[PDB]
Amino acid sequence: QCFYNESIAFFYNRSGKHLATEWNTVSKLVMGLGITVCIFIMLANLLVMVAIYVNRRFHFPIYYLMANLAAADFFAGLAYFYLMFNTGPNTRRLTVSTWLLRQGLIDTSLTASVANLLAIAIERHITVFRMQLHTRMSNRRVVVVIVVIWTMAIVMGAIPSVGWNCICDIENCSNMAPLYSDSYLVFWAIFNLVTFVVMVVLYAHIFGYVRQRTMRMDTMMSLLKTVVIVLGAFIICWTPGLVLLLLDVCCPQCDVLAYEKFFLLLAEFNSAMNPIIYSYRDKEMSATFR
Amino acid sequence: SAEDKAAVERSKMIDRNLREDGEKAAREVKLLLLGAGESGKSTIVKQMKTGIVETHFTFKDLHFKMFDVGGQRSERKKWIHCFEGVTAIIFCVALSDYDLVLAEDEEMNRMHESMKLFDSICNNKWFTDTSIILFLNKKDLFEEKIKKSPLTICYPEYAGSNTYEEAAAYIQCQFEDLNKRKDTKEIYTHFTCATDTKNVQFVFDAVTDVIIKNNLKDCGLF
Amino acid sequence: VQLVESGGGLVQPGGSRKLSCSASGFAFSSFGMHWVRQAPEKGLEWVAYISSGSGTIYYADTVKGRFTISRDDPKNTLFLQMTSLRSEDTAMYYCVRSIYYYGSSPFDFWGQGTTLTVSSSDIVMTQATSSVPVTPGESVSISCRSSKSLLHSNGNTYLYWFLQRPGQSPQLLIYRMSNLASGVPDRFSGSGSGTAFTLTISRLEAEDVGVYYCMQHLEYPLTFGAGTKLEL
Amino acid sequence: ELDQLRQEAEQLKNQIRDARKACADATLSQITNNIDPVGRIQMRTRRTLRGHLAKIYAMHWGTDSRLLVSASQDGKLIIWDSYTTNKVHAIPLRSSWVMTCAYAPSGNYVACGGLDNICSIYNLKTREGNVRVSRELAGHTGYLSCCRFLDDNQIVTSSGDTTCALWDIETGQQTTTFTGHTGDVMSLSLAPDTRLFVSGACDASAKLWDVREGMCRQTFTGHESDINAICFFPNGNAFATGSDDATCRLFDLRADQELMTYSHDNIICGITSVSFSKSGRLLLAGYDDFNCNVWDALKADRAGVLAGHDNRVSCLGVTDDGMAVATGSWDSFLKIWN
Amino acid sequence: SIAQARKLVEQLKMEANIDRIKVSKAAADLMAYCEAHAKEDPLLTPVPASENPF
Ligand SMILES: CCc1oc2c([C@H](CO)N(CC)CC)cccc2c1C
Repeated sequence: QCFYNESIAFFYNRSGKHLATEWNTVSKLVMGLGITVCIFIMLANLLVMVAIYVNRRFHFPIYYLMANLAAADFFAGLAYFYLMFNTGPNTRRLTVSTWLLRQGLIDTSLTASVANLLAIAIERHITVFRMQLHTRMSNRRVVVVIVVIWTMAIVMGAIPSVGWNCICDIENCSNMAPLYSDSYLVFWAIFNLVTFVVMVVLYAHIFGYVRQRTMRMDTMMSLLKTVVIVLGAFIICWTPGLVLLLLDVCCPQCDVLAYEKFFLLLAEFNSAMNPIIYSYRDKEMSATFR
Repeated sequence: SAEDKAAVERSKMIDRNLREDGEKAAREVKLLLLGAGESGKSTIVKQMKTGIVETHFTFKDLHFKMFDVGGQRSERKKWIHCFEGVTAIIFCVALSDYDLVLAEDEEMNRMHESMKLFDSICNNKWFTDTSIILFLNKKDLFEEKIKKSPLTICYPEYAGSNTYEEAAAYIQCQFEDLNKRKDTKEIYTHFTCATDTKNVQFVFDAVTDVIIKNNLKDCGLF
Repeated sequence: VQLVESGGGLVQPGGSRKLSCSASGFAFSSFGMHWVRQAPEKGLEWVAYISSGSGTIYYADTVKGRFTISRDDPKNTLFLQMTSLRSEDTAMYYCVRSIYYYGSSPFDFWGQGTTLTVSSSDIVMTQATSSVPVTPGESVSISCRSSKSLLHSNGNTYLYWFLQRPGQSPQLLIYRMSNLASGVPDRFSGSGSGTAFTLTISRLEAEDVGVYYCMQHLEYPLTFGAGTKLEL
Repeated sequence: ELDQLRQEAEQLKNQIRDARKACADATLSQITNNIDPVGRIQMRTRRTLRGHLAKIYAMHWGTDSRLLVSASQDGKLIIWDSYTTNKVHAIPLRSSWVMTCAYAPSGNYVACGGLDNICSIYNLKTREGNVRVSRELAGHTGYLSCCRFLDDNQIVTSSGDTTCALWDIETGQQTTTFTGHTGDVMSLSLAPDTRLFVSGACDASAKLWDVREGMCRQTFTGHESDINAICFFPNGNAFATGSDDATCRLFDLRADQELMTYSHDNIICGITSVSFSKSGRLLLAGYDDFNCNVWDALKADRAGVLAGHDNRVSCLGVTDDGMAVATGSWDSFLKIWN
Repeated sequence: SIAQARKLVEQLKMEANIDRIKVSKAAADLMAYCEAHAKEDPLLTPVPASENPF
């Protein structure tokens, strides 16, 4: 028993999400915040990429992953911008395929951003734990990890558009995304969780190694501050959203739709903050920004 | 052609060996050794194990190449750039040269000559980022000398008693004040210890410290 | 700088025997090795080849899939595996070394070879002269013909020359038209163009009497020519 | 007394300088006033030779204008095939600190030297396929700055001990020692006829020497800094010097004076290597600005630049037929330009 | 250092005792060498790609 001939309303009205035939003051305010955040994201990521490409000095693998992170955050800003202007009364002109396109864009962009953060953590670990001075390295590994990241993001954004959605199992699926199955949300949340814990472990190992070896002989304070901010931005801007998704897929009668749009806004503010977190420490890279 | 195909195969065989040799050489740590004639560089080299003298030694799974270029006795400005890219510069100065004078000049202190050389080296354009390991040798003989002779002979201004701790600290701090790149290169000062063999360990520790700091630099985590 | 080969002997048809050559006195690992066989009464014939590092292996059309050639650089040895020997495989098997880089002289040193007696699209090099009478001192010219232009685009005419004195291995004289090998008198000289080739000797002696061979190297399988014996 | 001889010595300089003035009939720029400039010499990288994994300090073409050797701080001496870019040989050096290269005119030998104060000579046309070291010339007390084969048996070398020497490779002893320089000798260039050679020293002076007799014939005074490069005009009747003063100047042996100075106000770095063209109409110089300039030796106008190196151009050479120019650099790449 | 002074004065004496030609004729000689071999200088005048080994 499946039904793809039905319209948007069939799933919205059976899960709880309001169609919003007319605009709302809360909708207007959240819309303004979202559009401002999206513009900031696009601007910052464009600056990051332009700086990373203009200077030949910033032509090394870490800056390459930095630029890929900037591009992923730009894509996330675009996806959030497109999600806006398709809500309130604009979420009823959609169809199953077009709305799936919207949600897949969002999913792929966010997955790419998170994967880029993890890849940066891995490359920092690799660089820190090497025991050579110059080590002129190749650019093949960076592009290989880049293609892995992008392929994973695209496949994650496409899987729900193909077979992992509740067009067939109407009963068991989400309340915020009326078609996405609870299984899909759980999978995405767990992917985010393992990514975050791997980042934490890698940065803790870097910090411990540096601390022991250098104190055998302040850099510790700066390293601790950088680690703390890079982890803190992630945890503060994702935990609400991930917990909200888990509540949707787990808690019956948990009103999670009112606190949805703001939490997604915070998740996108994460991508807004990434270009500044990973560029403030670089004096020269911050000097070409001026 | 068949001959050309074989030649290209030979050239690729050569390229593979060149890459392997380069990868083996990149793991080696290159150290430059400087100082005056009697500083004690020879004693340091003996501890670690014409023209340019190379010493190869392995410590804690790290391969070190030390270049004693003190037997050159020509203009340093022409061949010093050849050492750009070394991990560090081990610099030796004899604390027992404060009351002495070179056998040639009239009253130019040996210690001031060492200071002149150190100022020339640490501010060199080729070593802006290169760290310097400063060894201060003959410390016990310096203690014996200072117990009887005054430190004012070398430094006209000195506020401190004729005690080894304070005199040695003053000389050290005076030497660490020559570098203007305070926030780019780090001067690691050590007092030579004969039996403990801690000189090679100190060189090791300084080398790992600079390597770790460079690793944090190039990865953006600092 | 000697090269010595082992094996051979008497083998019944259908058997498989292994030929080995142990190199000594030079950098074997950087030399490409060949195998050349000579019939009891006919000329030479290339069979196999390995490049430096075992990166290219070629075979002759008459042994393709039947012989296997391998080299062991650490011990400086060259191997040949022979399978299901036919009656047409009776020949003395030589081992030749060669190195290919700009200006080198391939096929410069030949081994002594081993005798094997079994119980019981290709360029053709033609020299229809045999048993030419001659005398020490006089000037003699040996002629060779090819069915293809050996002059490559890069300007090299890959025609070689060899001399096999009675009871001795072939010895290189000219590694490419108008070039002279190392250790050979200056009397020997060869000039040619396109497909017509000549080898000239100003004055000869009793030492340089024997059968002369011609080989091309433009493309495999390195076809030889028939012998040209100087009578005396 | 010392003062007697010094006052006497400075009087000889007076005669030398006065004679030099008397023979300065006209400046070369005036004589070449009607010569058409060479125009913009746009040269492009035709081959890029990769495989050196460190700075390059010396290169030298072969007499066949196809093979060339290069040395680098990685401790490798590579013979290139410029036509096909495939490596003919890769010679490991006993000392990684090498500052000069040489390719014997017969092609049978190459040489190199540096901070070890030894000139190692390698035999290429052996009978074992490998390249082997033939002789080690150890008689200098300062690092080796240059070396050039005269024959298969004679090699002349300059050192930073203020002396140049002439060697006999078979015996390994200095047949002659050339002394008189007050500063480190940076480079030497052999005359086309192999009868004389000039050397430039850190004392800012260039001396013309006699290989046979062993005495200096002339000394040319010029700009006050280390002369870093020197090369003969192809006729052997002149030479050009490049020093840390960011100037290249053209001296003459017959006139015993200075003709041109190749300086541009924008250039403030020092010249690392110089070399001429087959006709001597282009003076190519490798500066420290990461680029190599091409100078019109007869008009003193910078007409041409070779900007493809991330670092300073250490070495620079032309072929015997003048069909190509190769340049090494601290960026570890040699580029064939034409 | 007295012998050094004597050798220096003799060195300069030998240096001064050489024939010097007018710089104009030497400049003409350098120009002559440049122009006589000009058309055989590949760098000065380009050679067509057919005869260009590179
Ligand atoms: C992760 C924070 C978050 O993401 C939401 C989505 C997107 C739509 O592409 N998907 C849904 C799995 C997860 C990225 C939709 C609705 C609400 C949310 C919230 C809250």
